Amino acid sequence: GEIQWMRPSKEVGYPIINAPSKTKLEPSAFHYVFEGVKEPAVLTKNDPRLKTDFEEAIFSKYVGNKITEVDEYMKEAVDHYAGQLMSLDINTEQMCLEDAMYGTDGLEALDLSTSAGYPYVAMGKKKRDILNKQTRDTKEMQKLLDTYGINLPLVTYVKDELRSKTKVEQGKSRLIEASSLNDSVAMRMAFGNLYAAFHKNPGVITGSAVGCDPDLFWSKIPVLMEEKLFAFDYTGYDASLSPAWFEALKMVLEKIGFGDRVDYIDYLNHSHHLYKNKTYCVKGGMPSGASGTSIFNSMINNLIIRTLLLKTYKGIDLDHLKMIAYGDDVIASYPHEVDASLLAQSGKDYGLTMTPADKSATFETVTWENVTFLKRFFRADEKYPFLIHPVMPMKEIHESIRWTKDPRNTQDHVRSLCLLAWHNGEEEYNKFLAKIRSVPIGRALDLPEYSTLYRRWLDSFG
RNA sequence: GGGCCAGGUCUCUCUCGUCGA
RNA sequence: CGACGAGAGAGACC
Repeated sequence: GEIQWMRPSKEVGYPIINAPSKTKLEPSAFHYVFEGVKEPAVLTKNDPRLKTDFEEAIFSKYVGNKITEVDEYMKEAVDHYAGQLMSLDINTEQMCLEDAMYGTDGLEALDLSTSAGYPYVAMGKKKRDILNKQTRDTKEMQKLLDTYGINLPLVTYVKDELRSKTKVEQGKSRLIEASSLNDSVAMRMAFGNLYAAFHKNPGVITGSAVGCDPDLFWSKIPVLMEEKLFAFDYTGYDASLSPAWFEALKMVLEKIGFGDRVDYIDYLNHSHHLYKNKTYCVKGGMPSGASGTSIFNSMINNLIIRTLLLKTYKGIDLDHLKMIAYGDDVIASYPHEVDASLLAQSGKDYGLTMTPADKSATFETVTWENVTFLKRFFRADEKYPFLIHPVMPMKEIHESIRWTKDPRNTQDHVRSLCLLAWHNGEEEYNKFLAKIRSVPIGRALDLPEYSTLYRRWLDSFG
């Protein structure tokens, strides 16, 4: 991905966007009870914790493109992957407008608590003003399609989130591209039946995790995996993706029957952006919050691993590759050990910057003891070894609890962390309930015991 | 609430129900 | 006990 040009949105006639200036995150009643080192991400240039120039930093993720042409490995990569997907018999029909707005089986209705994007943002208009779940009226939206059409600009916002010290100082905040209400709808009409099929079939056919519930699914994953595992992290995955990869994705969509819509993918590759007082074009790089970003990032992720294995390990039977991706995250198996250090080198020639898994120092062998997925570990239950605990380390749970976006919700917030935390096992869990209760607000909460959660978990296989 | 923020998945909580044994 | 509808509110993850 590469910024093609930038300039004052007034030079062009685009309005300014009101970006918020201060975080919703504040220290919580538990801020001093636990240990943490994360703070709210930098949101603006004036932020005193900056150790460099903000806009320089936030936009630095676009490293540039590596390749414009789809290689022969990619082409095969495509063929194989499209092959898998064909086995799902995926409905290729356009989705009806009423469903793309208000939802249907396998696809959730649009969120009316979020923005409608450009141009509606600027008129001060809102999603609730065009959609009505009660009537499920489509007539008004249709006119807005007729009016403003599609391929509208993405409105770019800073992600408001807990981030590590250096990343705070270094100003490396994450970005969010706000899809036009018009484009989400066109996308859903074009690909809704695609999205729903993925939502319905998380696993090793789709190669996607979207739609899994880690509490139940963790126990199914080892069963689907081949004998040996490999894995790695990506650097700035989204903003590295070279336009070649989009062309590959388009090929997959033709090959599985979505040939006419492969144009929509073009708007994701060559996008135009509003950001406060500025405006810019980007070539390459998946836009953070466009319709289908989870699905397409996973699909391209499926093509990358197939490609890299080919231009590295000749005579690899991609039929015995078993992977699951959530966007850039991935867990992958094969019958013989494979060398992430080796695939990492290949990746370089594709604009992909691939580091060792679990932020490790040097490349290492992945086992069921040290593999992570969606930030969880795998630990077999001590009494039912075919049941696998998704294990969120306490460390990340400690970080979360030390802040809040509204103390009014302190009970829900903490209750929700227990559901993650108890998989560390009774000892650490009761020590966690102890620390919560070591302050008065702690003791005002209704919290569940290990015995209760362990019971409910065991019962959900049933 | 603190001063106008995307696309999603899963989970939990409150209120109202449809079909269902 | 079993899907799912809407109205809310939140948490984690990508």
